[PDB]
Amino acid sequence: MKRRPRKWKKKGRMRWKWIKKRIRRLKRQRKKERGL
Amino acid sequence: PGKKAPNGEFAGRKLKLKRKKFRWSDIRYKRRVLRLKEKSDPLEGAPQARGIVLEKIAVEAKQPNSGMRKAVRVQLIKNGKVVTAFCPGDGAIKFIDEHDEVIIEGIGGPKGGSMGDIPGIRYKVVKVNRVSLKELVKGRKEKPRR
Amino acid sequence: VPLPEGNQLFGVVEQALGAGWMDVRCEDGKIRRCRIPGKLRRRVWIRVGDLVIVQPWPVQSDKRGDIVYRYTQTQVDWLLRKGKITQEFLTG
Amino acid sequence: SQEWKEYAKRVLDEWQPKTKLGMLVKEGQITDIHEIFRKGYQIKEPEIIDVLLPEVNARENQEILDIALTVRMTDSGRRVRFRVLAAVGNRDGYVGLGIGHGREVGIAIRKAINYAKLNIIEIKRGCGSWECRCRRPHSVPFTVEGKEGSVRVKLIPGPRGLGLVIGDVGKKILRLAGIQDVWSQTLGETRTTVNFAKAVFNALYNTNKVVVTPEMIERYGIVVGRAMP
RNA sequence: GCCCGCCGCCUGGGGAGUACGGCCGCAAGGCUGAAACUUAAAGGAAUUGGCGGGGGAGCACUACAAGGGGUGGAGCGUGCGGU
RNA sequence: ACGGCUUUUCCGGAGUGUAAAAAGCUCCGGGAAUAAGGGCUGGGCAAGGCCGGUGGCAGCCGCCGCGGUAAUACCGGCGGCCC
Ligand SMILES: [Mg+2]
Ligand SMILES: [Mg+2]
Ligand SMILES: [Mg+2]
Ligand SMILES: [Mg+2]
Ligand SMILES: [Mg+2]
Ligand SMILES: [Mg+2]
Ligand SMILES: [Mg+2]
Ligand SMILES: [Mg+2]
Ligand SMILES: [Mg+2]
Ligand SMILES: [Zn+2]
Repeated sequence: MKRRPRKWKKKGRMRWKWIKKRIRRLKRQRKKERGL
Repeated sequence: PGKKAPNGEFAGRKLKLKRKKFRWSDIRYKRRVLRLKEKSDPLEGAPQARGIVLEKIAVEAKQPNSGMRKAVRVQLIKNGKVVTAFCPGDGAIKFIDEHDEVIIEGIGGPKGGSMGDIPGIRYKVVKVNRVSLKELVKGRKEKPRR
Repeated sequence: VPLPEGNQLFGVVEQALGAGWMDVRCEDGKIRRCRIPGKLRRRVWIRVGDLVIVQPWPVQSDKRGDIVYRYTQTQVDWLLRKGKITQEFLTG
Repeated sequence: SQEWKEYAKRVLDEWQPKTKLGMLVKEGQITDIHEIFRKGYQIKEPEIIDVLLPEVNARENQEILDIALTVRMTDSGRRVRFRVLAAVGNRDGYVGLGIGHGREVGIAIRKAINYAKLNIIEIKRGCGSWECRCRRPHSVPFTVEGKEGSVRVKLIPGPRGLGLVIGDVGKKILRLAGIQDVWSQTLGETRTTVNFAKAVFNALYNTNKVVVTPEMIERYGIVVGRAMP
C-alpha cells in the first residue's frame, strides 16, 4: 500500500495498523469469490 | 530542493510538458475538460426544469438548529428522474397539491449545491401551475383551477 | 382527555429502537415502527410500556406511524373507569 | 497654522524637561524638526514632538487603525484587555505608528497615540514612474519593499492623479505621510492588520537605504522632509 | 542564507490507497490507480489557565498518627422524602 | 397654501416625407394636464436600538449565524439606504 503518514496520528480514529489488517482480511474474501 | 527546473534556453518542450502534466491535479480543470458534471446532472445542464409532484415530505434541520422544512418529491418530465425540491415561504406548502406541475431551479448554495441547514436538497420551487409561488404566498393572485 | 380521531388509535410501546424511534403495538394487531415528533420529543420522557396515540402515515399506513400524545397514570385510571381501555390491551 | 504656533508656545513654557534632548529643545539650541534625526539620540519625551511638530495634534492628522480585545484565562473567569493600533503624521514628510494597551478603550487610545509620536520617522518622496516624469513629490521616488510577519509589501511609483492603489490601512498610512499616488503588490496574510501596517511602515522607512547620486536628485525631484516651497 | 544547473513529487478534509483493468510473485503479497456521494473546516507552531493513578516545597483535629468521649441497635422530641 | 410660466411628452389639425402608407421633421389650437418601480435594512456592506404579532413552533440563512415569551436578524406597520 501507499504511505499516508497523516493516517498514523491517533486523534479521532483507531490505530492504522489494525485498519490495514481489516482491509487485507476483506480483500481476501473478494478474491476467493472471484475465483469461483 | 534546488533551483526550479528546467531554465535552459532550448528546454521549451520539457517545460510545456511539465506544466501540462501537473495541471491535472487541479480539480476545477479536470471536471471541466472531462465534463464530469454533465454526466451526472439530472437537469442536463439546464438552468430550470419542469416536473410533476408525487408527494409531500418534511426534513429536519441539522444540529444545532431545530425545525421541519417542507419539501416535495418531483418527477422530471424530460427524463423521468425523481428529485427533492424545497418550498420557500411561510405556509407555502398549503398551495401545493399532489399531481400539480411545478418549475424548479437551483437553490444557490456553495459550489452549485445545497445551502444552509438542509443538505441533501439542491432545488427549490418557483412556479405552481404556471403561477409564481412568491405571489401566492404574498397574495395578489389566486391559484388557478381551484 | 383527548381521544383518537380518524386513523388515530391506541397503542402500547413495545421497544425502543433508538434515534427517536419506537416500536408500538396497536389495538388491531399491527406492529408499527413509529417516529417521535420533535415538538413533543423535547418535553416529555417516555418509557417502555405506555399508552400513546398512534397516527398512521398518509403513505404506507401499515408499518409506519407517529406518536402524537401520551397519557398519565391518573388519565389511565380515568379511561379505565370510563370504559375505553381494558386490562387485556394494557397486558397485550 | 496660527493655532499651533501658540499651542507650541504654551506647551514650551510650562514643560520641565527630564532628558538631555529635552533640555536642548527647551533652551532653544534645537529649533527644527530635522535636527533630531540621524545622530543616534534617544527620544523619550512626547513634548519634543509637540514643540517641533505641533500639527500632529490636529484631529485630521491622527488615525485609529484598529481596535481589538484579547482574553487571558484564569480560574475566576476571563480578563479582558484592549489593544489599539494608531498612527500620526504631518501630511508632509513625517509619520509615526504606535500600539497601546489598557483596561479600557480610552486609556489604550491615549497610550497608542503617545507611542506613535515617539516612533516618528522621516522619508523621501519624488516621482519615478515611466509614464509621469514631473519632478514633483507626489509619490515614492522608486520601488521599495518591506515585510513583517508573513506580510510582504512592494510599493511602485505611479502617475499623478492615479490615486492610492492599495488596501485601506496602506491608504491611511500613506496619506498621513504626504503621498498621493502609488501602485502596490502584496503577499501573505493581509487580514492581520498589525503586520500589514508594520510592513507598510517599514517599506516607507526603507527609502533611506537606497544609494543615490546627485543627478538622480535632480532627475526625480527627491525631497527629504518638508517640501519647502 | 545569496546565486548558476538537472531530475522526482504536491494542489482543502473524507470516500481511498478502495473499485475496475494491467504487469510481477509458488503463495503471502508488490507496483500503477478513479468516480458517485459527503463535509466547513481538517492540519501546524506558540500563549494563559485547569487537570495528571508526574516531580519538588508548605499547611489543616470540619486531615491523619497518639488519645478522651460518642453516633449507627431500643423508645420518644423535632425537621425531611413518600403516601 | 397662494400667484405666475412652459409644452419635451399627451389630444386634435396643415405641410413635408414615402413605390403607396406609417414613423420622423417644420407650424397651428387646448392643457400641469397623460406618466415610478424593484431589491435591501445584525456583520461583510450604505441604511432603525421604534411599534404590533409568533414563542426551538412557524420561519430566515451565498458564508458567519438568528429564533427556548423583554427578537435592532422571522411576519406586518411606520421610518430609512442603493440603483
Ligand atoms: Mg505531511
Ligand atoms: Mg487557581
Ligand atoms: Mg520576522
Ligand atoms: Mg487486479
Ligand atoms: Mg471528616
Ligand atoms: Mg486516629
Ligand atoms: Mg440510634
Ligand atoms: Mg422590518
Ligand atoms: Mg454601516
Ligand atoms: Zn509624477
